Amino acid sequence: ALTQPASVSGSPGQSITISCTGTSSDVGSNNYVSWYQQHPGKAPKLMIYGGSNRPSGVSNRFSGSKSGNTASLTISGLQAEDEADYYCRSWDSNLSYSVFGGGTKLTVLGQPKAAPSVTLFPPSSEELQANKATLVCLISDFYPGAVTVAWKADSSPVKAGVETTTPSKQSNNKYAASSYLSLTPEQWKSHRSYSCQVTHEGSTVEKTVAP
Amino acid sequence: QLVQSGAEVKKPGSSVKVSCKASGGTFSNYAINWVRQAPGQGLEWMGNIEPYFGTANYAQKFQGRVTITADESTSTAYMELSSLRSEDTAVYYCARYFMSYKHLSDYWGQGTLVTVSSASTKGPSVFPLAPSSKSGTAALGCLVKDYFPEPVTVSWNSGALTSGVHTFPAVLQSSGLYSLSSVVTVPSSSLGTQTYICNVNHKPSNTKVDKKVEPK
Repeated sequence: ALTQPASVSGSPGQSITISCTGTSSDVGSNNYVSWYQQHPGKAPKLMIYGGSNRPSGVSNRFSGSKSGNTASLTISGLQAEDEADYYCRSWDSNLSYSVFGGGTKLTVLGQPKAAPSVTLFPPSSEELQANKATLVCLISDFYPGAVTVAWKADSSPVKAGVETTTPSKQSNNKYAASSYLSLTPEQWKSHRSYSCQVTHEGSTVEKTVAP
Repeated sequence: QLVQSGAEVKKPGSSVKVSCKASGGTFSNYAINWVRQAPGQGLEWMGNIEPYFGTANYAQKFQGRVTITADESTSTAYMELSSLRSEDTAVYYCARYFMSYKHLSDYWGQGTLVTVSSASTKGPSVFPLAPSSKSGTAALGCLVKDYFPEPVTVSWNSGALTSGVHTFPAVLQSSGLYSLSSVVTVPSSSLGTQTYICNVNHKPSNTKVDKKVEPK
């Protein structure tokens, strides 16, 4: 298909270009090449079309170039928002077959580090009665998405019996993550207190809760 | 402009029909394109269909087990992928180009999550996450437990409470079932004088669970 660098980096105000290089039966066979911006969990937004034209409303900081069998997207005046996956698209001369690039993960450097904001909930009464006990640890808006969770029982690593998620690029570029510790409505009562250790970089926040 | 049908599970050999309803307003009659994206992977073009001629196009990779049809009578296009294999698990989109201001632009649907699994559709169990103590400001929410497949849609006060809500990404349990939570930040002083309710929708099972939250 079309190959583009897996990732790129850049500091605010700076500007980089993402290359999309294909063959002579596609990119090199016409001016039907476009660029899409895809922010986490959202649908792709058309940024450049027909090689260099921008859709109405797209920041002219985005420009598209094309030459030979490769296309180039250049982002200038780099802003934090610009951070997302970028895809290039090609249409054969007949407009009867299109193909996308592998996508390139752009990441804006020099972004302020934030510590996780943790919150731990104890098994609801209702659930307990339903013979189940579930601890819920919601980790919020931190940066980078480099966090590690560890659960304890009274003070001892209740490793295994948990289930954590993967950092998810929130709206405000920071990350979030859940973590659920499932256990018996007996093992919860028959134990002092359970806790959710959330270590991340230097900071290590931990919230404990008890029956 | 483009509204797609809902999420479904389909056994590893079955078929699935995704519907795309062009309900916009337009003087542009371009094709309805179908692009899918498996979790974490990139975009993949499947094919399209020019409504007029009725002529449909298919990327070779899908030729043989995919059929794109348009029912002009309802301005709704359809994409049917068959011989469903596990790698077909993905979000399916429909898109269409159009002229906005002498400049091109292309609208994308919201996509639909087709889960290829030999597992049965299970409705969620909604538990209240009462506030107070470990919550000036207090946090309360709902724990949507053991459901399948994705996704689940958490809302507060039928939609009124659209401020300070935080529905997290689901977590996959060892059991293969899904679990997710949705918290809200609210004024501790408003607690006793405000009714909080999370309306959880799991279309895959046509279930909506309205759970009220509160303390002692």
